Amino acid sequence: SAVKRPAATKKAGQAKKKKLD
Amino acid sequence: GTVNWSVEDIVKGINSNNLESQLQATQAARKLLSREKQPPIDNIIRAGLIPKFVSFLGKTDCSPIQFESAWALTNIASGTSEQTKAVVDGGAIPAFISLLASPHAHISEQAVWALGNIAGDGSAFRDLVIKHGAIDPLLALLAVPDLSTLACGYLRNLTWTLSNLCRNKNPAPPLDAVEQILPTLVRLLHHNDPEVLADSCWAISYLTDGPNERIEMVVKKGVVPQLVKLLGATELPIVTPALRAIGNIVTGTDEQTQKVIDAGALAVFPSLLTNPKTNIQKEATWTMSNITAGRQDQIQQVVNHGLVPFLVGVLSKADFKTQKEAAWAITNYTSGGTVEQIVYLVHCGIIEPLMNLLSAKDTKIIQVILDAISNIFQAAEKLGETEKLSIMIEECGGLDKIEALQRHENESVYKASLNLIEKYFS
Repeated sequence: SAVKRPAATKKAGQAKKKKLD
Repeated sequence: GTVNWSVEDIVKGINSNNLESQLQATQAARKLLSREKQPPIDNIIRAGLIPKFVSFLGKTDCSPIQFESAWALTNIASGTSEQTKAVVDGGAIPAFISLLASPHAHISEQAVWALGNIAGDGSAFRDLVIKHGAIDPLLALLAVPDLSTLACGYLRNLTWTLSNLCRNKNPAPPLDAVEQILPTLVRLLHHNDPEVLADSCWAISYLTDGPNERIEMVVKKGVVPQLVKLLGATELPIVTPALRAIGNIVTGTDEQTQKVIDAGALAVFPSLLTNPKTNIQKEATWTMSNITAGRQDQIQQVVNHGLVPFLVGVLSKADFKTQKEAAWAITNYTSGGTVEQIVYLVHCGIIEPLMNLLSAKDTKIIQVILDAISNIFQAAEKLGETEKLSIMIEECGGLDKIEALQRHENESVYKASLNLIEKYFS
């Protein structure tokens, strides 16, 4: 009766990056 | 020269009929846009400069203005969704894709970067970038015998952009696009650069964040052993996504979970479950909770690797959200475990820290713990040992907490507690 559970929280790298130089 | 121009002066130079004047003004725009404190992105958009920048992307005879415009647009696309949309609305996607094949490495790289920002906005722009045919030319840039011959920054940008094509759900990326990208991703996952490894792990974490079928596509590529190796890396930016990926995989089938175990993942958990970074401890415990939701032979592996004492540890002392994941790990264990496995749990000292958590305000963890206690009693019933358990719970102040929970306002809680009391504490 154990069910698998997906992560409760989003986790990701940087979606967008600004080029400074 | 081109430092601290006003937007009006930039507009003046760009609207001149003079390519060199346009180049200088575009560079001036690039510098405004790359300043860390509030670059005037909206003012640039309002002045109508995006279409001009986009047209400059096509100036094959003037590579400097291609680069400057590519950089300027990259930084507008790095902003809010509305700002990224302005770039897409200006026709930038096909223009940047055409630039991937530039003989100028710094320009091809800038186009990779810009496409990364566009795709990174969300599933729709990601899918639109794919529809314009970005994957083929992107993969082609990585079609070399040895990745180590590529410039480091260049490789990192390509990896990051590919990770954005793997990112997001509702919907997840096109199955065919994922199949197309995976073999290159597997290669990048074996590279030696920490940033490339981190972003490759991110991409894998996105691809495994979904139904069993999506997980299978990744697992079939045989990357699990490499993920487990990266799980042991010293670089936190690598361990974080490696662990999320591994955790995602064990939300899948029992067979997919077995590959993680087979690859030696459990041996890393003594360190992960005591990791000084709170989020690592939490994600590792979450991962454990999904493994204990597995088959009895998988629960036995958790036992064999000596991980039950570590679960007792986390339940005893940890950030509360981590303790919550531990509670789940225990309830899942007690749900699927044999009598002997459950008894072992009690022998390791699970009862006291489990009881102590009943003082938590969180209604869900209370339900989870009461379920575990019910399961443990069941095992005890089959050994005629309920009395000795009842006493254990009473000795650590557990009975007091369960008794009070009869007064709990939540229905299922004051039900479950009443049931325990009237059945084992009479």
